[PDB]
Amino acid sequence: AYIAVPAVVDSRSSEAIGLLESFGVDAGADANDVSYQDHDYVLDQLQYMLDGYEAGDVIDALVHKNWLHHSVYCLLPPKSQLLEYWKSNPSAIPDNVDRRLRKRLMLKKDLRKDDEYNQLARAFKISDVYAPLISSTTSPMTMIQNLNQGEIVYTTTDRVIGARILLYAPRKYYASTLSFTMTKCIIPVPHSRFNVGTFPSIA
Amino acid sequence: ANVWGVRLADSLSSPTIETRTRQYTLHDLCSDLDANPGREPWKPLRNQRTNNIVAVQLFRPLQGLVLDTQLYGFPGAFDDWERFMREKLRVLKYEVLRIYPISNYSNEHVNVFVANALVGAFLSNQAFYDLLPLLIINDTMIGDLLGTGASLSQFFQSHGD
Amino acid sequence: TTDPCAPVKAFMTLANMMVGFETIPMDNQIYTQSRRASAFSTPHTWPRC
Amino acid sequence: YVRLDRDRVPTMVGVTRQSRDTITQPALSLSTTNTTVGVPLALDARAIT
Amino acid sequence: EVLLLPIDHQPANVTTPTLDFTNELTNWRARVCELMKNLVDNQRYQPGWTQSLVSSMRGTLDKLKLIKSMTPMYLQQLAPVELAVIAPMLPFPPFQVP
Amino acid sequence: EVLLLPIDHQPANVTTPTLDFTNELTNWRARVCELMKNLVDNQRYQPGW
Amino acid sequence: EVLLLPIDHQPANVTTPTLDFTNELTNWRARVCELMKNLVDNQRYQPGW
Amino acid sequence: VLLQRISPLQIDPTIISNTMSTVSESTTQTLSPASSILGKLRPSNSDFS
Repeated sequence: AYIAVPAVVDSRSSEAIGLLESFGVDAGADANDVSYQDHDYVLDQLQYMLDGYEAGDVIDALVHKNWLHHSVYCLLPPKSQLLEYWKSNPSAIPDNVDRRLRKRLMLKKDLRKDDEYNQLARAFKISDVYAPLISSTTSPMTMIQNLNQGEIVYTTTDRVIGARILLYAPRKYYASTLSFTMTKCIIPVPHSRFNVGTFPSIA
Repeated sequence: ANVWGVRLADSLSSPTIETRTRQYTLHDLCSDLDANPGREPWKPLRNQRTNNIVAVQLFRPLQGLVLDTQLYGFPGAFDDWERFMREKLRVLKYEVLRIYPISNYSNEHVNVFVANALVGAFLSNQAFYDLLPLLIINDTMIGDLLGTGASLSQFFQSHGD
Repeated sequence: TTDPCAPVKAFMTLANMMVGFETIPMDNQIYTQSRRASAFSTPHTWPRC
Repeated sequence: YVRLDRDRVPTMVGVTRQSRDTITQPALSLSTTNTTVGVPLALDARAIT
Repeated sequence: EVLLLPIDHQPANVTTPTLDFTNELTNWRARVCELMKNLVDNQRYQPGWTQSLVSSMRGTLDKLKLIKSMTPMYLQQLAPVELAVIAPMLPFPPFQVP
Repeated sequence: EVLLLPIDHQPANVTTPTLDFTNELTNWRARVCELMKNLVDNQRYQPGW
Repeated sequence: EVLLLPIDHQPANVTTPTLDFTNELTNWRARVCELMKNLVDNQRYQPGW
Repeated sequence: VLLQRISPLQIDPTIISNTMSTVSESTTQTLSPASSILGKLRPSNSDFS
């Protein structure tokens, strides 16, 4: 049972302060029945999204979010940087990658002027390996739908909303902003009967 | 009686008997494509003061000319136009006879819509090879044209039935 | 070259360059006069003209 | 090698190494127990000319 | 259930389109170019120009006539479909006169 | 005393030929592969290659 | 003992070769060059140059 | 799980990998149908629930 209230809610601060008591809710004795979500990162993500898009469509998309289902974004480096990161530590290449590309990537030799690796490099597309990609052009509604269905949503941009963003490669390859508030380290919760959040939903 | 200044005679008359109709066959189509001097799918129209041919009336086939005149690119004078049409129709006759031999399809019924569209497309230099398998009627003209779904679409569009 | 469809590709190369200047009748709406000459690779695709 | 005779243009080459359910004579099972063989190789017309 | 359009609509029959010049807009462009050619070749106008300029203008007009633009075909085969699929979910429904 | 199945069953025998088109499942695989040949045989449905 | 070729072969009769233009490929080159001249001299194309 | 632990059948994906054993031209950009189907099948994965 998810209940939305018109205030910012955090896991620890809203527990320490009597938020429900502030609104007028009677005391619940033991607090094991209620649990508070944290939406401050969601709010700053909302501001970041508003910087690019319009308010109305972002709000409409975020309405359809299920807060009782977990999912996260996986941020990938640009195409080239992904190629060098796979060239290093070659255990990272998934099975979906082409056999010729995989073997050439294991060349452990300077591949700038081989030109077969190079024509393969123009031929390569990230969407071939990873099916769900935001690609910085996806609509917020599609973002929310892909976040609702599934657990890992791959992306190549940081202007997303709805869930925590985890890096896929070491920070060296990423040249984007240092938004450490939403971006965690490259290497790696049950709900109570009542869950209190900020944003209402109709899922 | 008189109406708005148009005088009418004082007697009435009207036709009485209609002519029975005959179907259109492969021999008829081939004879039409062979524009013999005796019979042509066209008839000239002359000016009433200089007695000069200035226009021509088109029978069937040649009733499918729907594009711009520039695309067809016809000669100007009547005699040159007649010749031009004769040489161009000969090739189409041989092309259709390649697919349908006269010894097998002598008395089959042909689709008038498809015939007109084929002649028009060939004269306008368009893709006409797809219209050949629809030349011979299978059950009904309108049914066959309705069932194709995907055609050139500058001749036929299906809005359901 | 040993490709059996070489003569057709030679013909369609000029036909591609002359679209809108000179027109010829194709077979269908898929292999038109502006289709790349490299596509004409099988015997079934040889135009009637 | 054919020049422009489309009717004689080769379309496939196949090799067999097995037989089907109960057929023992190779001539009666060659047509449906073969593997097509062939590969295209690209050349540069800039160099050849 | 009817939308009117100021240009002729011809539904497409294939899903893989290629360049095509059998369009009313392409015909319009060709007619304009040939009219300008006739104006240049008029004998009351040509004597005031150098031969090289006349040749260059004729070549330019030919190139403009034969340019490879996909917009006239798009406007004939695809834009009406997009307008039709967009119309039913507009806050202000279409208001038209013939 | 019965147990329904969605496929046909035969007595157990380990000396059965692998390419036995009498088997329903093996026959199904062969038919599907044959159809795919007709789809790509004349390059009618694959422009842009 | 038979080897096929895609072009016509004519054995040479002298051991001291000299330039010759009676060949298939020489005729092929000449025909292509004459074709391009006809395009340049065409009444619909020449006025634009 | 019970069915898996009592049936003599064993699933070995290396059968598919061994039989393909084909390769395309280096310049050929369209990915050989062989490498394409292998990517879809993913023989390295061993989950067969």
